[PDB]
Amino acid sequence: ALETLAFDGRTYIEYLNAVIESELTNEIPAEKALQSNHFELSLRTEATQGLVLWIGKAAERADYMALAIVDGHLQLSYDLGSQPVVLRSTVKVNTNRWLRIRAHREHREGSLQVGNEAPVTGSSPLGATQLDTDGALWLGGLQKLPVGQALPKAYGTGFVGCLRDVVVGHRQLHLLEDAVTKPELRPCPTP
Amino acid sequence: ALETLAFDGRTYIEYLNAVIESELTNEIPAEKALQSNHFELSLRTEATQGLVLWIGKAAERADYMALAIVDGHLQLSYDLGSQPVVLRSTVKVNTNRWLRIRAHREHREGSLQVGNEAPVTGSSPLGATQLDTDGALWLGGLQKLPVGQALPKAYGTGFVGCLRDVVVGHRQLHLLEDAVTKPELRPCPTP
Amino acid sequence: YCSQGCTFQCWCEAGYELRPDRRSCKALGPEPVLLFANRIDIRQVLPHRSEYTLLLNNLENAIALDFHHRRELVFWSDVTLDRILRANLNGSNVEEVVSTGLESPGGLAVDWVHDKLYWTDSGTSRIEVANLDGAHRKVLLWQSLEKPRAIALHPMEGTIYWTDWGNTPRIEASSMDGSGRRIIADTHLFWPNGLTIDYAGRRMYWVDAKHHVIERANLDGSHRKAVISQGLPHPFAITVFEDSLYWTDWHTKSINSANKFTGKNQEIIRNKLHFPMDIHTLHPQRQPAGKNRCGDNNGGCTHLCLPSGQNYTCACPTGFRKINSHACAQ
Amino acid sequence: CNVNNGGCAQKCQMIRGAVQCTCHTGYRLTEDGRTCQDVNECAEEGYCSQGCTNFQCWCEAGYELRPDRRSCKALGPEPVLLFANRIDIRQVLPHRSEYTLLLNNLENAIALDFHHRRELVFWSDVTLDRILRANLNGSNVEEVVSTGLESPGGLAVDWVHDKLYWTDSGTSRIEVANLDGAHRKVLLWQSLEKPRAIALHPMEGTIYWTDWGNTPRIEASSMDGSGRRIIADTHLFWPNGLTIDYAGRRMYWVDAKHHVIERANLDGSHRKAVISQGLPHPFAITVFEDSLYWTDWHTKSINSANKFTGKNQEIIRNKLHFPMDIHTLHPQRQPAGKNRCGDNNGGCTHLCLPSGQNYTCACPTGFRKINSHACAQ
Ligand SMILES: [Ca+2]
Ligand SMILES: [Ca+2]
Repeated sequence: ALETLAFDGRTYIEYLNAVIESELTNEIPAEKALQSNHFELSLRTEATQGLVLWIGKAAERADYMALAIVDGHLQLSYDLGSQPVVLRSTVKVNTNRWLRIRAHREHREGSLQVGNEAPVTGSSPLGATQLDTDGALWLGGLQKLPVGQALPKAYGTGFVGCLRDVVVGHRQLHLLEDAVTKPELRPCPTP
Repeated sequence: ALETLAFDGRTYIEYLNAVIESELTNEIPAEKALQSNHFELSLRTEATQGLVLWIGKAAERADYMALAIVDGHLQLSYDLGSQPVVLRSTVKVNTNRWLRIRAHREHREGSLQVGNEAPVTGSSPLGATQLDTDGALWLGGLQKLPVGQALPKAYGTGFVGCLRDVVVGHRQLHLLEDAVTKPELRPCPTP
Repeated sequence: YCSQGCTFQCWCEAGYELRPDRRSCKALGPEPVLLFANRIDIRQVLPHRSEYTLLLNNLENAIALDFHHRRELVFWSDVTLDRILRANLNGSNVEEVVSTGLESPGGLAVDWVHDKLYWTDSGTSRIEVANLDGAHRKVLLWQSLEKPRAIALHPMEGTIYWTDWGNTPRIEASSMDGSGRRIIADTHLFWPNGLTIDYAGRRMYWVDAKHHVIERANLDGSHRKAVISQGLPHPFAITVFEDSLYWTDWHTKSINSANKFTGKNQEIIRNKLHFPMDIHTLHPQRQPAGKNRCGDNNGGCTHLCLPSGQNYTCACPTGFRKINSHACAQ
Repeated sequence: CNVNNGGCAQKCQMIRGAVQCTCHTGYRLTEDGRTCQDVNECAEEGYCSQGCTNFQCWCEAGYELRPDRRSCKALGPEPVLLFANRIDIRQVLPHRSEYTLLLNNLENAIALDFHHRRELVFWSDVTLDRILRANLNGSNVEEVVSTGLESPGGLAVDWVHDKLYWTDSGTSRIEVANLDGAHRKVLLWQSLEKPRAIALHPMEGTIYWTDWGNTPRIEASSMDGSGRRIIADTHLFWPNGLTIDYAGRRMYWVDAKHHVIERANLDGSHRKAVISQGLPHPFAITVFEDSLYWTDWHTKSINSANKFTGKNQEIIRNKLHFPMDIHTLHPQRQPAGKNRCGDNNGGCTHLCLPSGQNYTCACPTGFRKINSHACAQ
């Protein structure tokens, strides 16, 4: 176990979202188009700017939801086939003190709050309810990979960062000891 | 907090599962119609019959989802509009050893895992996907409340056992301080 | 402070007549009745009475309402059923008018001049129009819209009004077709739940449930003064009549009144309500006469015309294509 | 005896009272006294390609007695295995350093089947929720079913009555339509849990299907939905594959939780397990001549074996990206029986579905029947 293992920042990891490992279930394997999400992901930063987590898959107009630090405030975005919607939190994320985050999208309607701030809710444009995932989101950042083109200058960051306590769907991620594609081994040099 | 709870088959608790906080969200008030259910809980009992957990308005045919021990096995039954289904755990529950229960429902499809068994899965009959509910949630059974005509017989036996670590969706439940209708602050005696 | 018009001397207008005081402007015709929704019912109340009148009953979740004084109709939305219905104001002959396509049909307004029904859906993020029969249905605005709630019409002025209580908090107006999309107020807003036009006063009033204000602004949104700034824990819907403002409040679960200009004479026209929702003044002068832009004439190109500017513009349903300003075709 | 067994056939006992003959307990025949012939008839075992009589090893209609006067070669071209591989569909000639691709860039191609004498392949994509058709060529793909599916588990082509059936383990139904997908009618609905495999018998107007739901079950119905019956509910957990030996007047099926490949008569009696090993997670079964072919999700391979011995076990393609449904592409794998509808007044009004020994008229979704011949919306 590792109930707290943190990050390098030169560490950029595509964790494993979800599968139907038929092998056990004997269900037919499938990349499920989603409509249900959620978590309780804490955070610490100093960077008033940058990107955090992108869910789904990468290709030109390949469905997504994403989170990024925009102007110090924090906006969650997504597109489903009909134009993308943005959900910005009312929190300066610079603290370096520790902040907890929650965000959820039930089909069209999204939701996101930083801390105890009232839940900012939104809606995807009508005529597209599908999000299209592999069942392995990306996190932290990447190299030469920001796809398609729907990116303000916050979605550019290979964000060297330190967080904690990530959740996917209803099930908790054991941080690194069962990390998916593990880049580095070390907890945070914490404030 | 208060961390475990003791049920005499005569203690029935209400909480507030899923509401519309109009006072706070400025949203028009309505019944939450839910696509999804998830909940975890530890349970320890000697009874081989009893209703443990109940989600839904307590009314006639009104959508519900309930967990009851029947003939020494656990089982999940929910009804959405179309006929219900029942998911019978391949597990014996009358062993007075703490057992972890998992139930989840995305639209029509449901599952249930008792301990480390293989999840008994199923689909409710085609036609109804929303658990239509005031957002009432009842622990231990119900008092002079087994609603309308619907149910299998053991759903009137009061619990008679013990619970702890109750999760409702993504929210971990505060047993005593979240009770909305509370009998008595009684912590669970471990044998 | 002279009711409707001065120049030392006061003046009344249209169907009004200066009271034995020569400042006050009483409306002609029948007694104004306050019409409103209640989630479960639709009810009628008399501003200064205990009075109580159950108009429609077995209803699931009735939020927005409006009427057609002539033609004697009453429309209303339902947020759980996701329908917009109408009835014989009689209270009889109830019938489905907008079936598929709804989520949270918040706003609903009737254009008694051009016989059009307009509504907003804050789940759909769009405003829509239609025939009174519920046919000829067409979406109107979808651009930029977040959470539209209140919707007001000026059939004479051929304009439409609304409130958006999404992340960009707005009170907007456009012409009844969708042109001239303007900001009436975008500042010091957060929860603009209500909005009403006082034609005879040539002003617009709205309500902010976060800011605890009933605001008055000229129709261009200039000269914006808050009129009432207290006793507003959570107001939802508003309506003007004569000198008074009527609104529903979810906290006080009640219909409150007060003075348009002063904000004095604050009153609880009715306490103990289930869940006050949309409210209107039911009265002739609330549906003042106005020239049909499509009158003794081409009543709607092929299907339905939309009073834009002056020159009404032609309009095609969802799925249909224009082909001209005389012609509509799928 | 021992002088009188000088010539007393086989088993002599100059006991009894003075000379009495018998045989070793298989040659049993006793004609007239001193002689002892042979006992066959058949029934018990005797698995020569086709069968014995009074001694016979004759290949059936569409087979030639090969140079071992036992096994048969199917008359027609050399047959191919066609199988769905998820990201595409492929076929292979069994036992060859070859295997050809067919349709490319599919999404999740799970279940397939083919109309031989119409150059047609059908398949169902579980991630697009569609059931498509394409010319056997591999060309002009046409969506044949486009709504109403969740998990299109199985495909079924009645090559004889030109009808396409399928099983949605997401809706728990079995539905039938025209080869173009028209005239869509939901065929079976009740007590269906997780219906997978489907197999037909046009000759007998009969369906067969698996259900690995909570009551796992091999069931059967008359083409039209009437005449339902349990084949097996004993000893099943994951009944994945099902296939008919139309020649062998038998049905072979595969349970991936028991790791068996059992076999039975078309009523289900006389069910022997046939293969009990090398079965980590088989998915789809198929027969032809004397051989069983299956796919396995664990090994990721096409497998095969003797339909009788179970020995002869074999790997065909290894390394398949994820083998699903498999099938023998061969004319005798689709024998032309009598058309129960005949001229298309038999064609009814909408659907002519074979029932019992005759057939019936049936109506697509929406349509009430009037006077058994005719449907109305
Ligand atoms: Ca889409
Ligand atoms: Ca429902």
